[PDB]
Amino acid sequence: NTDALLENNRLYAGGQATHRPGHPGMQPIQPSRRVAVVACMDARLDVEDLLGLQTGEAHIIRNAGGVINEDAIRCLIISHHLLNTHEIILVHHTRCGMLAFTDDLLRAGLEGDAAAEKLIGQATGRAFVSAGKASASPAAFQAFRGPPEPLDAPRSDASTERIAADVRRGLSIILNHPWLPTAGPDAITVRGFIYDVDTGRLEEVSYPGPMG
Amino acid sequence: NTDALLENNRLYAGGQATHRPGHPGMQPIQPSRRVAVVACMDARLDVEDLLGLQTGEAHIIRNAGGVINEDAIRCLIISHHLLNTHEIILVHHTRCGMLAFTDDLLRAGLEGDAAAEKLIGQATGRAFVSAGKASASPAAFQAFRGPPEPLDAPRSDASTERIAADVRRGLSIILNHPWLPTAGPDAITVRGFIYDVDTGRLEEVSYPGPMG
Amino acid sequence: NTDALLENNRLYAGGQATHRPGHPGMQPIQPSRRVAVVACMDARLDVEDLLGLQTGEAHIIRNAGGVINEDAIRCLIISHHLLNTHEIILVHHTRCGMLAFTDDLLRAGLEGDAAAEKLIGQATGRAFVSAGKASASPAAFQAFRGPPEPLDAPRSDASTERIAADVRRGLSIILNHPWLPTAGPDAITVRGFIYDVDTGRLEEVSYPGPMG
Amino acid sequence: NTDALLENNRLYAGGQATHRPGHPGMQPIQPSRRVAVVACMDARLDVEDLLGLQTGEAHIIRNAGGVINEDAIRCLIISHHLLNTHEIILVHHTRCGMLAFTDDLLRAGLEGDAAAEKLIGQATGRAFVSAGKASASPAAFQAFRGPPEPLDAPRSDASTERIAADVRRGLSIILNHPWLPTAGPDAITVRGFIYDVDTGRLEEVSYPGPMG
Ligand code: NA
Ligand code: NA
Ligand SMILES: [Zn+2]
Ligand SMILES: [Zn+2]
Ligand SMILES: [Zn+2]
Ligand SMILES: [Zn+2]
Repeated sequence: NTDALLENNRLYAGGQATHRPGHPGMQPIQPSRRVAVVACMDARLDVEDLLGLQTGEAHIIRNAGGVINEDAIRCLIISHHLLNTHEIILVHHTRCGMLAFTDDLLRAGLEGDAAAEKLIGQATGRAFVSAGKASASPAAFQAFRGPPEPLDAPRSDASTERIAADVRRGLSIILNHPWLPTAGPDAITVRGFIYDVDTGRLEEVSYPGPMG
Repeated sequence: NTDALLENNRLYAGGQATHRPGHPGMQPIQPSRRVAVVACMDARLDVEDLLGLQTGEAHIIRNAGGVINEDAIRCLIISHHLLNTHEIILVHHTRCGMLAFTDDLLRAGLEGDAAAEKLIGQATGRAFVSAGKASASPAAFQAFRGPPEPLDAPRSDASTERIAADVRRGLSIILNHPWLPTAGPDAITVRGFIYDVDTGRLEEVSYPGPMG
Repeated sequence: NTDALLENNRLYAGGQATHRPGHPGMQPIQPSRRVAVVACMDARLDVEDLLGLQTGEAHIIRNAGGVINEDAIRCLIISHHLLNTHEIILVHHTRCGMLAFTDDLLRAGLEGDAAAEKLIGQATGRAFVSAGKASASPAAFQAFRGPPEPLDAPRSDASTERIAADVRRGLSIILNHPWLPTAGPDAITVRGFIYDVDTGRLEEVSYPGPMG
Repeated sequence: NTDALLENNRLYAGGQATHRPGHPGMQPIQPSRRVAVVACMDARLDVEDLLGLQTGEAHIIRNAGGVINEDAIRCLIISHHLLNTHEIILVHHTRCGMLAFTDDLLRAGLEGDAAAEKLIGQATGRAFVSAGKASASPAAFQAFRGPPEPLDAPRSDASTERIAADVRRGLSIILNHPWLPTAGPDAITVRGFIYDVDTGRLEEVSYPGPMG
């Protein structure tokens, strides 16, 4: 399925759309392409559009970063074991917000550290206001490994490898989770990509490789 | 923003699309409509299409059920505090898979209970195969409260209220989480809906109301 | 180490204590017996006392039920990989509160369902008062599989097997988690028990076996 | 209850024990002192001993660091709402392992980064061996804020304030969690302490104050 989606993405990058934006009528719950995609929530990604998926073809799982965390695994388990998908595509992307902050800064700002509160405003260009209380949850914001770059910075080699390392960790999480079959007759297959938000083109991430 | 999106959805339901499926070119990370949408991963939902959002306008957060769990809160915190959104829309939907199983059945099937394994096959119409091992994570599959109905069953009053109760719980989670400002000068506003996958039309969920 | 602790427990059950309750003076952080124990928080368990451990000998990890959940795994990973333990003992126990409620009842009572609120009072014999709001966390209360029995009910065959099944699931979680080595030259070994709070005696749980 | 426990701790520090280490016979599940204690799993802490609690008097919740995380909240909710406790004591302690590593180092070592693997061996003085795979869980190891000190280093002002800040964050988590009543007629009260493992004496942490 997926090389065909990469060709749809080549068209998309070149200025030709493939997704049909109208309502498809009544459909069954099982994704017809037997695919699940995990992508960032970033507004610049329309996952169906950039892959040329049609409505009804794939599960679309999206969170901050497109990270493979506990919820992503919950989703993938349901997708495969209950709803019959057997392929997974990861779509991280360039200029991702998860490159631009650290867990501890945001935590401290929310808790009420005045320095962290000020620093987050400086990093974001908005008037961040502390909650002034601590929380146990969420336990982790899952910012990408590495020191932060400016928010929405243009691409670079260094940031591409930081994004790619996060993709590789997600591939390893899926390929070693006890409740996802990625070998034998019920197996799932998985590939990971980085979407360039400015060009519209996907590039594939190597696996195995370094993971953060 | 949102009543305009409901009008786009009225068009969508009636057979007229509003989302433009081509690449929009270079854009900034901040969602231009300052909106975050949390929806189910169900393949029959194209969130941008059914709301008439354009690429670049909204964060799109999607998981099994569109539930407000720890990851959804992680996403919303980033969306608002770092990326300046201030409105949230919840889109649960009809014929959702989260109406059709229970946490304990799926857990036991994955663990290797032969009865549960067989029962999940009967419920799903696929050859479910146990992992044969236990896992601590995910801690909860977050199936909707109430006894399970058949997978992909047509709408009913009872199931509409089960979906609506889950939407109300998600609204309450957001409106009482320590790290989401939903009052005062940094506040976020939130509304919840059920998307009818067969008609293409949204219906709004009342709040406050019963929560499961 | 552990058969010696079982002999200390035989003494304890018979009315002879082995733990020394005074301060042992300065000690190193590494547990001297290279053991970690995971037990219920139940007030009737003094883990050091019932095993005849001395202060400084073992990590003592305790939560509601003694369940192997994400935090228990966090603890065990630190215990072994950083602090050199290589044996794990699970101590579930009789008359455990985790036999007496269900996740959904407590959730609904906390959310504000008036029926659930009343029912929890009836089950607990205390004036339970709803919080009147929903929360994403904790995602699961981890009550033992099976229908609830009365709070603090005396032992039975049925409840012993419900406790034992939870112990077996915890053993399977540990023995299949990606980040706990339970084979090869860095391996950890693990055994599981039920502590009888009334007699003071441990009984060992079979493994492999049914897991809930 | 708690000032009496502090006097028992003064005796303990001075070389006089108060906890009785034998089996107390049959007891009810409700902690008789209506207290829950959250402490580190560190082997040098025997919580009942250092507070002079008797078996049956208090819930004893223990994890790496004594941190207030999602599981600690799960435990406290059960403790109060089902089992009638209404006081909480936090016991962090000196020379805690959570002062000596960072989440990202341990994650990377477990994932298989050879540099991180080597560095963890150097920090711990043991032969740390990578798992060679990624995991989504545990999402956070919850090392204390601040740069790492040597494992099991002697006390200092700087490390005392790092421990105290973690205690204050835990107090704030409890005092702002939606499902713990810490005001009104069902309220819980809470105090936080640092246990000196070398002297045996507790010292109380100020609240409100800085939180990491
Ligand atoms: Na779309
Ligand atoms: Na003890
Ligand atoms: Zn992103
Ligand atoms: Zn759904
Ligand atoms: Zn128990
Ligand atoms: Zn410690």
